[PDB]
Amino acid sequence: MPFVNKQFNYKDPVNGVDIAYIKIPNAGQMQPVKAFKIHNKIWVIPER
Amino acid sequence: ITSDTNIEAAEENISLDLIQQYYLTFNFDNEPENISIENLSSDIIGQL
Amino acid sequence: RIYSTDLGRMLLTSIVRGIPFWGGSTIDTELKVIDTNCINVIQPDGSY
Amino acid sequence: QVQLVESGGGLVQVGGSLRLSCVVSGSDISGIAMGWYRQAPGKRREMVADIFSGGSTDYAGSVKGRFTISRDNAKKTSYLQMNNVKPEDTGVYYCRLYGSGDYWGQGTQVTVSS
Amino acid sequence: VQLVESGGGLVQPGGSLRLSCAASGFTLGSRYMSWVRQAPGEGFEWVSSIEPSGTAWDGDSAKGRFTTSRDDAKNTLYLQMSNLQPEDTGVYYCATGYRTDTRIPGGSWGQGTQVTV
Repeated sequence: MPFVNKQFNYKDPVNGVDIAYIKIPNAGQMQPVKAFKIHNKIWVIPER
Repeated sequence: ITSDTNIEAAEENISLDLIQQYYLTFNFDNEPENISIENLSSDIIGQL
Repeated sequence: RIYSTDLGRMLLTSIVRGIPFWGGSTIDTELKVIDTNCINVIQPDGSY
Repeated sequence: QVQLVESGGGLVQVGGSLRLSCVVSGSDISGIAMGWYRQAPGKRREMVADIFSGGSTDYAGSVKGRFTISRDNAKKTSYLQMNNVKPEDTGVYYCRLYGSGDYWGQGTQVTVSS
Repeated sequence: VQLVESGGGLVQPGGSLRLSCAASGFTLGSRYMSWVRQAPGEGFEWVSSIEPSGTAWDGDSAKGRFTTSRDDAKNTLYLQMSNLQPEDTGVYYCATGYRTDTRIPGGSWGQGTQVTV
């Protein structure tokens, strides 16, 4: 019963479901960044 | 002052047992689905 | 650690089911999602 | 029972000014927020401006810098001053008292003509 | 989903090259694409990538040296290399993802093109 139901490492290969490069809203063009879906509607982007 | 003038209830201070009252009647069952939406543009445009 | 506590469990649950409103439609009879509330996830095959 | 009555709507030329007023009967409207909405033909009734009892204002994007919402708790009246009107400002304007009920006005038509 | 590359076999350092990658089964301008090279006896290295919006991103290897272009009408991805170096030797593939560093399930690849410098 954990809130994050998967063990996530930053070197895990992308799969497009919970580990993938993404682009969010931006003022202009943005470089995609690797992000991790830790729970439903909850994403984490380990980037400055 | 009217005969219909509403009398207000109390203002219970937020105590731990009231938090437990809401905890025991909270619904943890339903979580909204990650539905399939129509694809947006490649670059999402938006500012803060 | 937040989800382990009772209060934090409630907080995360409320956050998850608080989906941003589909208020993007100019027509009152339609429901349209707002782009800025979404992201683009790049799939392995190259589609997003 | 609470009653909202608006007034001051008419037809107005592009760049002109128009003053909308709304009086309240049946409630003191102290410590109660107020708002002005507008409904365009065929569109949903949308928020234009909100003003709190303390005087704080909150505007929409298309209306900020051109409209000014004010109120008088003593006279129990809300005002909306529309300056530099544009054709998008055409529609039926409704006043609202954010009270114990869905207190709306009758609605007055504003038409920007060119 | 078919991808076939075509690029010059060899040139000694100090020159240039144009690699091509012809696609079939989809529209090349609608998916993120990448260029990735593999040196013999080593893993993959992300060379470049191109967005469906036409924006291209190149990694540490050959930034300012290589440029990634794409022709929508021809449906073909191009890699214009200049100032090649001996450490740029390997087999070059046009991968189907963004920053494609390994083989990922559901991802399409090409057979490769030999480049020796």
